[PDB]
Amino acid sequence: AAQASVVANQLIPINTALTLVMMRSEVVTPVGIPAEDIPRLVSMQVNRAVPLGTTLMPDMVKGYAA
Repeated sequence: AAQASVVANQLIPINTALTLVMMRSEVVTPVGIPAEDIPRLVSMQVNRAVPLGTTLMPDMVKGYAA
């Protein structure tokens, strides 16, 4: 039910390091990376362009292991 995931708050370009303005949290389905992990994701890079409103999934972040 209400487990929130990290959702792109703006288009995140390929190979760009994540900053806090890029990530909001929302209850979406399917469930992506948990909102609690946003501190962890800061400065990690995405391996693909992530369009606005996309749920960030573990396989989109280089080096992410939960």
